[PDB]
Parts: sequence; structure tokens; C-alpha cells
Amino acid sequence: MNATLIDCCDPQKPSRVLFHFLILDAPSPSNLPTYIKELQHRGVRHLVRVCGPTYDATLVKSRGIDVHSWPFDDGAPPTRAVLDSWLKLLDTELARQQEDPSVPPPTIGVHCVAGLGRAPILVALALVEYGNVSALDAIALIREKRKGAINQTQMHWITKYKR
Repeated sequence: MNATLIDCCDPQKPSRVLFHFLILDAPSPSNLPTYIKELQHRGVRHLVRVCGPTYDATLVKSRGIDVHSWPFDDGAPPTRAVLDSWLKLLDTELARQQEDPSVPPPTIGVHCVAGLGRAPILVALALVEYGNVSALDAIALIREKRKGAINQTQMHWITKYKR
């Protein structure tokens, strides 16, 4: 498994990880049980799919992983609805940790198909919003681990973003 781990760190204490992001490939229906096991084995709390369904999410939900189906168009930046839902989820996970010192940093998975566009740009945005990393540095960081990630339109949108 074919996954890229990107840490989003506390701006104040860059020692401290806020979230672990996993950029993943989409599962095939036939390999779905193995795939779920591999998510569980990496402590995945939340799975976000930003592509059109290619499988039955209920099988994942039943194994303790929250699944979020927020499709947006290939080559596109997140819609405002997806973005707000993403920040809402991350805000909630952030409050969960602050409220309870017994909660370690959550791993949050994100897949589409290629992992070159839609998945990475959500992660990039999290780095900008919570890690306080500049847009250009978030892109470079993702590209280190995933060559060819993020098209020109996605690049422009993340360079322009504020809450």
C-alpha cells in the first residue's frame, strides 16, 4: 500500500503533529477487505473520497472508519461546499484533541484515483490553514513525496485562499 504520509504540524510547536494525512489510491471492490485492514493498521479515523463512488462505503463504515463522500471535478479546485466540510471535519478533530489529552494525532485518509490532483490539494490546504505553511511550500512538500501532484488551476486557487 501505495500511500504517502504527510504530517501537518503545530505552527507553535513544530515538534507536535496535528494530523497525519495519508494520500491513498482508491480501492478495487475485490481488494476492499485487505484495503480496510491496511487502513485500520495505520490507525485511520476518517476516509475522504473526492471521486465518484467506485465501491460500497458501508463496508468501511462498519469497521470503525468514518467515510466521507465529497466529490468534486477532476482538475478542479475544491468547491466551496467541499472546502467548508473539510475545514469543519478538521476543526472538530482539532477540538477533540484539545478536549482530551488521551487522543493522539488522528490519521486521515484521502483518495480519488491517481492521487495527483484532487486528493493532494485538500492536504495542501490543511497544511496552509492549520500548519500555517505558505501555499508554495505546501505544494513543494506534497511534490517531494508525490511527483507531478497539483495542476495549474489548483495551484492558483491554493495561492489565493483565505478562510
